[PDB]
Amino acid sequence: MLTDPIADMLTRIRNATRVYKESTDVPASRFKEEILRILAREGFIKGYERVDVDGKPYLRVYLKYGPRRQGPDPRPEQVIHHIRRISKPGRRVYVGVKEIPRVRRGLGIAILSTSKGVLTDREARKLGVGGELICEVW
Amino acid sequence: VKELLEAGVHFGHERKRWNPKFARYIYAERNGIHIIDLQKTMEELERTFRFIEDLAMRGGTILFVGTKKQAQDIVRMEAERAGMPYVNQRWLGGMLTNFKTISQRVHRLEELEALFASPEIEERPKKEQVRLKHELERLQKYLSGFRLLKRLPDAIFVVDPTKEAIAVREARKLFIPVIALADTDSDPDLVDYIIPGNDDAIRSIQLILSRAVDLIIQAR
Amino acid sequence: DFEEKMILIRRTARMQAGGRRFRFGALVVVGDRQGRVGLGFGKAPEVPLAVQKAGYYARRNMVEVPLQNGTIPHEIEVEFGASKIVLKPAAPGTGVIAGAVPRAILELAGVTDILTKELGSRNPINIAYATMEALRQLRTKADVERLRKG
RNA sequence: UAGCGCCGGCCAACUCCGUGCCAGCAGCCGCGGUAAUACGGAGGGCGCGAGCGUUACCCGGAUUCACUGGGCGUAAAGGGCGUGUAGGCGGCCUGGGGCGUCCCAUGUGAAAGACCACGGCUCAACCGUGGGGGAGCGUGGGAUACGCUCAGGCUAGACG
RNA sequence: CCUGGUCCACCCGUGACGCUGAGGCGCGAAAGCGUGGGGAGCAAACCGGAUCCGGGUAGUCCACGCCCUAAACGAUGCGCGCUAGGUCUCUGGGUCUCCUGGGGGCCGAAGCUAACGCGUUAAGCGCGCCGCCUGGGGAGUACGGCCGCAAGGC
RNA sequence: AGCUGUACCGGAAGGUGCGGCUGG
Repeated sequence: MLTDPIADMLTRIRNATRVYKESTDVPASRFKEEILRILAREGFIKGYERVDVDGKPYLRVYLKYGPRRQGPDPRPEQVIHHIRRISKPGRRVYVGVKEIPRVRRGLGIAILSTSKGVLTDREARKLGVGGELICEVW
Repeated sequence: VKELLEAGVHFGHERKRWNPKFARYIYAERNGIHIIDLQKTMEELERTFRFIEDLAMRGGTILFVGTKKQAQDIVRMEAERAGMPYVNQRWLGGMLTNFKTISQRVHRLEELEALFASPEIEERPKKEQVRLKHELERLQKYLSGFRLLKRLPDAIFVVDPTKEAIAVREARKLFIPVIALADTDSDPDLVDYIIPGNDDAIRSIQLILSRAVDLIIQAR
Repeated sequence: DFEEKMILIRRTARMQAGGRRFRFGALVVVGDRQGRVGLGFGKAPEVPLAVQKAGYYARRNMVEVPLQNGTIPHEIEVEFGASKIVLKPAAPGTGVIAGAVPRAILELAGVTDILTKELGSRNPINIAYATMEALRQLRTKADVERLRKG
């Protein structure tokens, strides 16, 4: 069965990017909505919209790619080069304010589910709180 | 539209052959055949034609690549009615990545052509003359039209991107923009400026190439 | 304008009709110490021919490194076959910390301060290719901003 | 007062004479049967220096027990299969609790050792003064995003 | 005759009742053993010939108990989600030349692999749980323990 | 053809019976 919905979304997005689809569909959840909102704010994806697939609520994610390239293999550069799940069921990862990771010298972002909702590494450090390290994106 | 419809441009190949990557250009399916969306064809044609017009105005060089059985004569006639070179017999592997080597053959053909029109041919007895005749005939058949290229071209025009995949690869490797008259069984991603049309149906190729060459001539 | 040094010379053999035929392979890195590097592999019957061919090849397979304060913008790990390379930025006044192959590649690129590591198979050819691939996959702040925001 | 090791590759530093699978060297590869920069001596040269080498033990290189940071078609590695106990993990929509989790304040975390600053032995080792940092735990007060639990609803898993 | 699993259509009911599984329990080709029957053909060991052929006991068969191994292999643990297609074939359903499920193969996008190759039946991208590896030989050997009448197995 | 579990060799640089696999 489906054990980790968040990992499911991460893999879905990765698989969508790797084949250059304009949009993808995912089962609906509030926490997933929050994650996608964070991603959209940081300009990783073109944006999300709540839709309905044959009765069931879904979210359609519109993806963003780079410009068409030259030479052999003209496939554009990805905007999401690498997305990884940190805290998984069976081994949860919790970090304090002092242990918040820096991803790619600030070129990347990390998602923290803290007491004050879902934040990036920057804003989590700003508000001076720690939480659960959901995933890293760069 | 109204000029493309009668030429059978919008008639593709069967369901058996269609390349998935081309699906974005399919209008609908009827009678076990695929249909290309006329509208999309129209704006793609507009874009590519604008590019070709600009390149012609700047004084660029375009190479014509059509080898398919029915397209040989069309390519020949359409190319001759312009300064642009062409390849219409068979794409020798390495006309671009190995341009120098083929230029050696161009030089050889030039030297032979000069020799046969010289009053020094009274040497080299009849049999050697016949051998040289055979050599000259072969080089003329294969290397005609290509002789115009003093250097690397500025763009490439291909009738079928799949049949002439080697030429596409070479052009991609040497940063040469590609113009293709693709169909249902082609890869859109490998062509910078694509015309979704037909590769069979002499009428379609005639129309497209005639329009292209007229645009070339007009912009000079 | 471009200065040259050798990664490695090797001699390979092939059987024939009662005998051995030897061909020489050269791995050559070229650079300008300004943020541009090239790598080539040349195979020839003779050593000078191999060196010439390798340099000739390297002169086109060209890479621009986005240098800043003579160090890499960000850390990167790259897998090529069974080889792994790890590169990390360093503060000014650290020095090139690398093996023969990575040091040779990075010095010609103008890199002055970096921490490197080799993992898995340590075959020179694959390490060199991995290093080049890692160099090709480097971005700066400006590039990321342009792609994201636009 | 100037000694000790090494000079084939790893690894910095080459030439003569003696012996001819003998005497020997050897950390690995290996060197020695007429050329041997690899044995012994000499000349010369590298490295360190009142020290220089050898042996024994620990960590590293070893991502070679892989939490960071490995794997199991053919290199070592999927149990001969099923049912299932303990255990491990687990759909979405609102609430209550605040155990895990995060934050703030405070107590402790002795002295010496580690770090930083200054200072006393002619300098340094050595020592002194001062300032912090510190994993963890106790007490008091906050938050509910995620895990947990207690209530209610749903049909996309499962079952009929 | 009795009985297990499974698939499709209707979308009618329950409202998370699910996945995996150390031990345990059961099944487990062939060969082999015990208590009884049976024995046409074939055939270990064995009896003869020229140095493969002719015979021939156990065994192969049945009932009830043991034994528990293997190139027990797809040399690929189980469950769920995502990621282009083409072709052949088995079996269902529809508005029937096509559309939609569930199996068995072949070519191949992206991707993975050291390579061979795999590729919606993944050896790809992931999550959950169990089993196993730490250079070759010695060696699946020695001692100990458990199982079995024994060979032997773990 | 090779390999393999098992069961036997008083004409054993291996042989045969019952299977199984292609790593022919």
